[PDB]
Amino acid sequence: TAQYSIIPEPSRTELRQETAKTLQLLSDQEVPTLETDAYRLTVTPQGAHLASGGREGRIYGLATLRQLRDQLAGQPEGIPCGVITDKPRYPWRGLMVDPARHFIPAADLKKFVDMMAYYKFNRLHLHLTDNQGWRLPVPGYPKLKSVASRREESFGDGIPHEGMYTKQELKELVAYCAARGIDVIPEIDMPGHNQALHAAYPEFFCFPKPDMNVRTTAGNSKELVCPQKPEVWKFYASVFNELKDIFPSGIVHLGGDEAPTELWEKCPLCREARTRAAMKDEQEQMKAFFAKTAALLAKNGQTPQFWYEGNAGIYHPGETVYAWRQGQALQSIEKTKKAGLNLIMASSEYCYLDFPQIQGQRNWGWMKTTTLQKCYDLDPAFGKPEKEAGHIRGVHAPVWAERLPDLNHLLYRAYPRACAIAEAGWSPMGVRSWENFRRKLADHRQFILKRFNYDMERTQGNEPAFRWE
Ligand SMILES: CC(=O)N[C@@H]1[C@@H](O)[C@H](O)[C@@H](CO)O[C@H]1O
Ligand SMILES: [Zn+2]
Repeated sequence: TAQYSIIPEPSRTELRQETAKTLQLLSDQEVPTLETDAYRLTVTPQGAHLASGGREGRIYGLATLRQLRDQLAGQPEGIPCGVITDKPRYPWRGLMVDPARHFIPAADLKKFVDMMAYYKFNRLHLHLTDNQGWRLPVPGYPKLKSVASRREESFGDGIPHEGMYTKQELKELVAYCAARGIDVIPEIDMPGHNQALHAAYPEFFCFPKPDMNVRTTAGNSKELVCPQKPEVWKFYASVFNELKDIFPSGIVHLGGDEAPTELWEKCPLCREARTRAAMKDEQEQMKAFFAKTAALLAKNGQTPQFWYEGNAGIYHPGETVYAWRQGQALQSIEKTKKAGLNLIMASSEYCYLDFPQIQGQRNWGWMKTTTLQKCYDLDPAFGKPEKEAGHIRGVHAPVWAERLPDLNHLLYRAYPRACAIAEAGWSPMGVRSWENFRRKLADHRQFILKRFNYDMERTQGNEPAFRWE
């Protein structure tokens, strides 16, 4: 029967037995009887009444009101009256874009931000640096622009790809997201994922190779910055100061996935440094490296985030890690609870949106299929109650862009599974069901077509064409 098609599903909906043909905002109050992230929207035959506990809840309420107006535009007979009392299950609901692999122009970022805000996402994670490119401008290091932001091709396509954001563009993005209720989280991978950095500044590395080029294929790089060189730390101080000036969130994602340490083992500087500090192997050196980086961030008033590694030992209680490996989600939950860490659920089994969403679509020889229903199966706590898994801050979906060269491909792979991620991050389990979500997404096809002029229809053969083989 008559109901709302709001994604994510509100925490409480009470429908009433008459129809409203107008959603004109008649009242808009800030009330202390709601949490700062909660709202109450009342639909009456005369219009809508919005109450919110704060600016964040008001932004969420306006998103819900937009979805209601999009529904009303398609139902000339009107939508049901009622009362929506809403607040999120988790305070962290994030998407990650990967401009390092493929640069994303500022206007495409604005469109992406608008779409994710329509679904009450509040975290935007920028994977700014990797082997295939460096997108963060740092004063005093212009080769990052002239070398590390340009690559000759991508997987042998013979087409150069390049791009780097300006400080002004990044501050514009920050203000844009803030106006839409989204905090921006930069990621600067270290000490690895630095082939582009090595192409730009080989003297930062244990074995400088002047012929090093920015990587044009996937895979791992053995090139780690040398922790013994003072210019490395001067450079990272400069990077962190730029991040402090640009991104007010004060959160810096350092990557932190297990790096191959063969070159550290061979490095004469690092060899004598390990001997001098009585370090047994290169994992103690990695611990010392991350301790130094964390001290630097803390002196700047910044806080680190990591891709979780169970037996890394580089973490301090209170810090935040991401669960990402296939089938390690519950183990990561329990390990972080033991170690006093906070956890963000980004498990590749449910949250990696670079994987094909329909079986048979391009998998590039390794990607498994993550359907929309599979995605919606995601419970970030994995059956545990909030009183038992209170250290879980929320959900995070990465859209890795090795094979996503423009916004069209990016949005094709990101949606509509990002809607499922949003509902998993926002809606309590009591109001979640695959049937309701499927109905609502069927309506949201037209909602998105009307509001963003974007086509969310997904068939096996309607994915935009690629240039690779
Ligand atoms: C920390 C880490 O290893 N992240 C990788 C990322 O570099 C890669 O682009 C993606 C491909 O799906 O897989 C992730 O696991
Ligand atoms: Zn070294």
